[PDB]
Amino acid sequence: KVIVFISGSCLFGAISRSLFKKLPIPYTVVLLILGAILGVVASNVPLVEEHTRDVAHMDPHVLLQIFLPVLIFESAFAMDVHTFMRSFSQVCILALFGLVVASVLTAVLAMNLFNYNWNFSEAMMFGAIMSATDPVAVVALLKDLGASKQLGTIIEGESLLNDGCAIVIFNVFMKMVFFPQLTSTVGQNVLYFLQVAVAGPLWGYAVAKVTVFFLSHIFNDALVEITITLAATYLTYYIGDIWLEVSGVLAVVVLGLIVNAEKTSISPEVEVFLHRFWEMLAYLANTLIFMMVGVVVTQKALVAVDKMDWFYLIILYLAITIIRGMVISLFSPILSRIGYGLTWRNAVIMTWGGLRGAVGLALALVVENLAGNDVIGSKFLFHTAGIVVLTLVINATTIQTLLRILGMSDISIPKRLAMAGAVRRIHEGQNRTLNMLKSDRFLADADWDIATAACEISDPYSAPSPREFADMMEEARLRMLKAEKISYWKQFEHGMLAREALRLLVQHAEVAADEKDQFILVDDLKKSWQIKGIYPWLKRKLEDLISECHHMAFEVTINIAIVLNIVPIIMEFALRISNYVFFVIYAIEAIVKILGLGRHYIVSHWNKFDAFILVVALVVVKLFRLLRGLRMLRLTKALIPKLILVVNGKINNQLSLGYDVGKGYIIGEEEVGKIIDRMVDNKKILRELKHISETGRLQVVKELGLLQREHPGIAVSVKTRQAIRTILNHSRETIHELQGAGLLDEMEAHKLELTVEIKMKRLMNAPSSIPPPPPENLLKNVSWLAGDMKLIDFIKARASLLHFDYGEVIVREGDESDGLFLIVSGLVKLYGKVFEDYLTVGNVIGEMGVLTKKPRNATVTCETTVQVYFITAEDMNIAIDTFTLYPSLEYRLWRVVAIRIATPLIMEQMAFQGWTQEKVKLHLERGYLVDLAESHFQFNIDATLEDVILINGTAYNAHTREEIRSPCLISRTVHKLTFQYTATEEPRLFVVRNA
Amino acid sequence: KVIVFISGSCLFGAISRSLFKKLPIPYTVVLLILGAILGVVASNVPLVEEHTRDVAHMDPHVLLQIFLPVLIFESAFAMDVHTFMRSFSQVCILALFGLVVASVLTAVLAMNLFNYNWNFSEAMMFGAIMSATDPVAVVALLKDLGASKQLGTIIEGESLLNDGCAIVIFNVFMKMVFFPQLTSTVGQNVLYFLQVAVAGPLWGYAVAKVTVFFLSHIFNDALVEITITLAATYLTYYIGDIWLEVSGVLAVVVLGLIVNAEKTSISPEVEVFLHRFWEMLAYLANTLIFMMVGVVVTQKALVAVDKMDWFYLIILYLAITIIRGMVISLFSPILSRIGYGLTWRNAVIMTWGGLRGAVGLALALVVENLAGNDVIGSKFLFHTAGIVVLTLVINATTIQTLLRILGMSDISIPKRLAMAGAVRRIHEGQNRTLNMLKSDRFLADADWDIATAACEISDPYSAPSPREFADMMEEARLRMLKAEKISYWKQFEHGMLAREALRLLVQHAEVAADEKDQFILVDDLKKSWQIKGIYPWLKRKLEDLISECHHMAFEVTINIAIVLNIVPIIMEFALRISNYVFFVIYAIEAIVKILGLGRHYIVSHWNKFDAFILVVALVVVKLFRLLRGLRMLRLTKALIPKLILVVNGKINNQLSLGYDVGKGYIIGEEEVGKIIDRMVDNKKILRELKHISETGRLQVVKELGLLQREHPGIAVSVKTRQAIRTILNHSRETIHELQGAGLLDEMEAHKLELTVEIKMKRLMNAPSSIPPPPPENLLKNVSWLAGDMKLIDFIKARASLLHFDYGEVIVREGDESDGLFLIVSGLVKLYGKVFEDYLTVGNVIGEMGVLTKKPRNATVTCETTVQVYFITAEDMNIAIDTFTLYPSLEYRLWRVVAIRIATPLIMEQMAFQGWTQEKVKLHLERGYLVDLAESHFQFNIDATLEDVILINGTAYNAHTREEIRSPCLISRTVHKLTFQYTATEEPRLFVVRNA
Repeated sequence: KVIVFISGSCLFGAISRSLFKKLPIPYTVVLLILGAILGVVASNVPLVEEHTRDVAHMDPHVLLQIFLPVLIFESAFAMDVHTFMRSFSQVCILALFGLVVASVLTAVLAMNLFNYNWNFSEAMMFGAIMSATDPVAVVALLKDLGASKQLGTIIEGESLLNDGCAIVIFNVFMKMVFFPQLTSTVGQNVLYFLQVAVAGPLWGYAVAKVTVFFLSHIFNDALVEITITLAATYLTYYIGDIWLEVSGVLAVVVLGLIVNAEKTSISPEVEVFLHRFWEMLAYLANTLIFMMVGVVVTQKALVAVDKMDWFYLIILYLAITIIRGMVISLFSPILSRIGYGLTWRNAVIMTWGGLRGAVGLALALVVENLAGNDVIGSKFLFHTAGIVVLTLVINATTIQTLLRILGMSDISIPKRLAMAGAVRRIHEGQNRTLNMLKSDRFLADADWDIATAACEISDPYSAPSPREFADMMEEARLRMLKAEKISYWKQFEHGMLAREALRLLVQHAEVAADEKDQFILVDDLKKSWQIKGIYPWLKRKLEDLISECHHMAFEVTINIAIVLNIVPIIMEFALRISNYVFFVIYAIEAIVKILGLGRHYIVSHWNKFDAFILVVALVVVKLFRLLRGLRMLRLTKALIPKLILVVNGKINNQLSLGYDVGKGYIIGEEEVGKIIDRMVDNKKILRELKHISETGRLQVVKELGLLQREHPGIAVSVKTRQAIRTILNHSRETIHELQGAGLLDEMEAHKLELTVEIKMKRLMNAPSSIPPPPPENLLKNVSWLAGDMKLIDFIKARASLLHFDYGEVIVREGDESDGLFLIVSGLVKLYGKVFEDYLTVGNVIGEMGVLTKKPRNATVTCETTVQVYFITAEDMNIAIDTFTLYPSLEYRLWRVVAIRIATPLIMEQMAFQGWTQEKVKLHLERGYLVDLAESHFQFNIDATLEDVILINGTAYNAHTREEIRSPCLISRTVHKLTFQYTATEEPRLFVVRNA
Repeated sequence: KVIVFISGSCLFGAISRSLFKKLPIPYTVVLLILGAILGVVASNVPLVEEHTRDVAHMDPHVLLQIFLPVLIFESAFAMDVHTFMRSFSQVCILALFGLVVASVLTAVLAMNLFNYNWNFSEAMMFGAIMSATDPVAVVALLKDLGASKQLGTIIEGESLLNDGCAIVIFNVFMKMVFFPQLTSTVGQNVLYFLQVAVAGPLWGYAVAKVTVFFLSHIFNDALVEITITLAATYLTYYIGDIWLEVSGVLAVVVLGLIVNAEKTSISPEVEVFLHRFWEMLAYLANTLIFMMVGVVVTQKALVAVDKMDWFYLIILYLAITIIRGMVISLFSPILSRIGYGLTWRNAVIMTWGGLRGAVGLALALVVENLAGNDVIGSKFLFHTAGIVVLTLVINATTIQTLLRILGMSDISIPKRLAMAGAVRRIHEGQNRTLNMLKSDRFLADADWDIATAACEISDPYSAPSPREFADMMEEARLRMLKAEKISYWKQFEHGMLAREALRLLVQHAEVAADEKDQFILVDDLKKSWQIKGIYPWLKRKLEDLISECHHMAFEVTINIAIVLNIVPIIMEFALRISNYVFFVIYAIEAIVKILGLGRHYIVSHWNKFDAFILVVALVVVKLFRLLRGLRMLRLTKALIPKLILVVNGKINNQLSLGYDVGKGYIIGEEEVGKIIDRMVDNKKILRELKHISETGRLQVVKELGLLQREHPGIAVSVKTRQAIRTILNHSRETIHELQGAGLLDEMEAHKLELTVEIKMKRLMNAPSSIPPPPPENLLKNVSWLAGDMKLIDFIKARASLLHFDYGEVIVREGDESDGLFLIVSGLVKLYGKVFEDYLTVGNVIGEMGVLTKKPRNATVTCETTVQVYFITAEDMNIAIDTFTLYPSLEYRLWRVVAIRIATPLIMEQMAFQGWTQEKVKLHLERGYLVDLAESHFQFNIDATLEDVILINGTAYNAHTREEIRSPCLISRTVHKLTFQYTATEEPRLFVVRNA
């Protein structure tokens, strides 16, 4: 009865999809044609009719209740939400208003043109049933070509809103026409429509938040998440369908959008499996419904064949294209007025794009089957089948021509040269590997002609004067922006940036590239991270100011007692026992209030509210029983902490992105100067570019520091989160290196990987994002301070705390080095001889003045009320004299300042090409310095060391008698290093032994 | 009616699974207890009964038809087949015979003990329903501990055969007992049982091969094959259910096993999705069935509560454990007699392991609901519920104690020290990264106490004399075997070995380690690759000897005409038209035979068969109409090539593994000698170990070369396949390096990686595995020969071909260099002053005598009838003199010999640790040598070069007046290289410039 048709439909869909991949037309039109010829055969041969009747004439209710929600949820689950939510207002207003105007114009045109005796409800049904779309076919081509991501996102996100609101309009009008017994009074109808509008999406959002909350607490598991997510989706659909007739699909689409939004709380394997499963289900539904529409349109087309009917179909297709063009043109200036308008080229390609799909045919078969023995269903089905096959041929065939006529199909010259370079490098490497393989013992037998023929990759992208000064400046600007984009991509690949920050940086860089003589401004980035101050911040401040046997479990039990007491009154809003347990609960709350009175009753407002509620409880009968429930309001004093935590989480989510953007920009600017130092020629050009980059760096650093200063309760959390993520990433890299080296077996490596993944997932939702730091922990947390509690106590006894107001000056250039400084709260500016910098909490000032005892070379200007920790120089000297263990503290000072003074030198020499700041820092950290006292102030360079750098002292080469000042790198030319008894300038070296 | 119960079951399963992960007992027992209390509540409160009736009392047919096949197919799909198929006979005989003896003993015990008025049919139905197992809870723990993979594979593969035979026996005897109208005659019953035995699995194999053949021809797709595979599984089940009542599950399990076997023809994403989906479906079935058994056993336990019944249950559990132990003990010596026996410890842990699962309760509920209003169903359900809960408690709780009492739970000391070293390295690296992060500007604010504490990984494991000479020899042997295992793991990780070859090598290495004073023999490896000569080879030889307008579409159309002519006669085995089209086909075949007679009719046997068939066609009526179909035998002449291709594919599949094992061993032996040179101290020890390793090296190389010589038609294909795979892997590595460097955008990198994957998938099933190579292609295919067709033609004109028989000597040591030799066919041995070697096709001999014109240093002895190419030395000299382009041929000779002479020097000095031969060969390939003539025979070492090696000539240092012979590496100490006009010994250098 059923099995033959479904198996044949799956086979035919498989064949057509696998065979029309290269062809331009989509695979669906040939599916429709196969369904048509199957319908002809079933009309002729009775056995095919017997095997077709049970599924072609399907009960329309199961169609409208099963096939539609799967398709809508798939189209919801398909995309990303960030691009959608970033441009939600545009697509929402466009979809809604275009849909309603298309429906009404198509309806009135049907009245004016068809010469049928159709009432208004049928005409609105017609307009709403040919307004559904399916941009899948095109959006795939647009994403493949990659002309514009915003256009593809807009044309693909129009689909959901269009289909959902078309379904809703169809549902209300179908209930109006085919079920006449339903009352069409104004008040009930508007109440029902408002219910559809609000009760659907809110219910979907509620269940989405509930299931995300349950899902975030499941660790190292996969089978639980899949079943609970599928159950959540199905129960949302079932509840939505039980309460309302049509709001279920809206609840499902909003649930899908939200559960796709919170991607970080689901393991990647679970989400990729879920995407694949929903996609397979949708594809099966699509194939089966197209078979069904083909057979049912063939079996019922001989009763409505008419030449003027074909003329009506043709002019209807022309009319609907015209109407879509007209509404897009009408809304183009209004959409341009919002600051996020679209080009006319985008408008025309998007109105010619977009075409009918499976949704229209689903609703059409619903109409046809509900119509029964009438011509109205045949007219509906014939018209919609004609328009869908017509657009599936015409638009999906000529869309490539429309792309090629306009400038969208063109490929940028930089992308072409990138392709040429990449393919040349790939070809050269493959040729080199082939030459190497031809020299081996084992593989010389293989015939290399077929071998080389088999392996080949082609090109997918091809088959003095002031005017001279301006041209050189433009060339430098272009290469500047290219190098900055390269650094951004490299740093994203290594993994210190989130995807959103990289997308923002790339968009800003390409916008600056498109604009003439415009660099990357900071004002746009300032607006990017300056979303901190919004009405949520005012709400947080208000909530902070409203809030202020003593175990926490006491009030926890009070809250759960209130929760259980909710049930009897909410059932009332058995009587004798209910009153008795009410009396028992009243007595329990009375003794709880007595205990609270024993705790000095210091509560301000909740005490008054509890007193009022107790007065009500201890004290027209129906009204009193209805209004004796204000005790429900007592839970809000426990609901406030949850709200302040969630608003803190929100502000954390914003601040993390804003912080990452600044960090990526500052790293890129730091590296690109050393990039351009190897390239630039004109002195004025390099001076101007360096000045501009330094100005941007200073502005960004100062603004970010002030933003951190504004409220540290979130900056502390986000910085700790980033630090722990970095540590776990490097531990995972070390684990994989050990696995590749073979020293760790595969099972143990998998166990270690599992532990690391568990730690990272615990990180993903562990902190409350509000850790307050104390200053003494900051003093004891310094790198060289750590490792000796005795030295920590000595410093803490000998440290001093100073406080300064805005605009003051702490130390000036050339003054005597009174001691080492340690900033513990605030922000400060450091200006000294040309260069300028900004220092924040967690740094120290002036290690030269306490190690080399040289005069200061900077000036310190306070920017806010700063708290600083101060150690006198003589105390540092006596601490150096006291502690002389193997990890000597002064050795730690020299190591730290050596790293800080050697990283810029290495990056200037650019010795480690393709290395970020982190890798160079780690490589220099692996090294250690060795004392020259035990080696007679002579050092021999061996092959074990990789890089050597001298920090202080005068380097005397044993051979050739070369005198080298400090600090600078020494190459492999020097073989022996010699020093004498130079107490005035103590020599200091640094070596990096390789393995 | 249904939704509440299924949703609650899914919720309860998720909660119990997520909450009993740390607890030792499985979640299933608490699932059963929750079902039991739900049954109590449903018995008490009528509303719960109303919501339970529709699923608790489910129609037994849908249970037995839906729940069982999903579980069996999941258990089949879970395992890997290679370990199963490698030990298939053991598990097959054990499961079958243990099942039948368990059934019969349980039956006779039921008669002897229960004092029930049961017949033998019910008793052995009970025995079959108690023999089903579910070792998932035990196999998961055993794989977690990893004592023995063979034991886990055996105990987990016993499950499939045990369940399949149990369900078959249940089906047949349940149909006997509950449907008495079925005839129990001997002949029909044995025919039905034979049908169940054979027609199921062969049908499954047929559909598995068909679907694998369809799926191997689908490229770059991800949705078509998922639906194809699911439809294939469902249609196999449906056809199996139509034809036979029970063989469907056997068809399904064999289909799952085969489709899991051919893993390489399916994309990894699709297979992981399919695994996850089937696993989720099975888990849902398990949870629902345990809820259902709980509620039905609670609602129907008050009619069979009896103290002696509980006593019967207890002694039944004891009896079934005793019987399982007895059968395992009985079959232990017979299984030891096959050479693959098991220890008594494995036997006892496996008989105490294994426990009842979902299959038993499924069949139990089938019995219960088919019984109706009787006590027999209650007794069945009570007994099986009691035994399943009893074993899920006792065995799943005490299995860890059984592991800890025996020596299986112990951890090897080498694994403990490896874990300690890995965790120490991880901790050190994490500490270093933390120290680096504490020095940054941005992240100094984060409170490091909560940071470090969070990210911490802990060891998950712990919480003169001859006797001296023997001890050092044993220590050296253990170090050698550890290093060989390390090299095998590293080479597998880089990717020149298949998984199976690595598994074989690791097993052989650990077996040699366990055995005292035993190294890795070659006889076992010889037997490993010596599976070439089996009855498949004899069949291939027989098929080769039987087989010998001419366009091939003519015979293709003849074949399809025969295929279409199959249908009318097979429908006969409308009449007038059938006879007329038979006459038309006869006339067409007659003119085809006339054309064949025009082609000299040289066919030996098929001509006679065609003549006989034509005589039959041109010529008791029923017998003639039945026997006029022998024309169907004409297709075998076209079926033979397909069978010879498939047997060639089989021998290719064997030889690829046999070749990979040898290649891995040879690389390991090449590397272990060098790395043991850095550890050994005693001269006699190193001499003996080097001699043994060299003996194994020589034996393996000679044997592999002879194996290649045996039939080149497969060796050519496998070597070309390996070469193309290597080239594609290095191209993908270069693509990913470009993506990491940022020079290629992510879209284009994805496109290139997709093209690479397409090429790999085309490789996976492209070749026919029989490419024959010509010798002139071997001459023109040499590395330095290529690049000049003029030089190729000059060589081909001037080359000579020589042929030699076995045992002859071509050249001897110390003779004048007559010229260069090029081996093109055969195998030769090279012995010269101590070292010995074997050479095969595609190599050349003696570049010294043609470059340096020095006397030969080797002796060449033929091992078979060899064809060789010979070029006279004077012709090589005149070819050098003729061609003096920038890529000079003599420069190519020097480059090739420099690589071949510099790689062993790099290995001996061991400069680049952690690299295999491939990486060092690639690194040396990038380098290029520079002529000293244009640089006044003096060279300056700069920082661009990475490593320099001198091949020929005397190295004169400008400084310190140092003389260096050749060939040896020069360190960074030397800065300037000098040479004079030395015509007798031409200086030759080689440098590797870094980037």
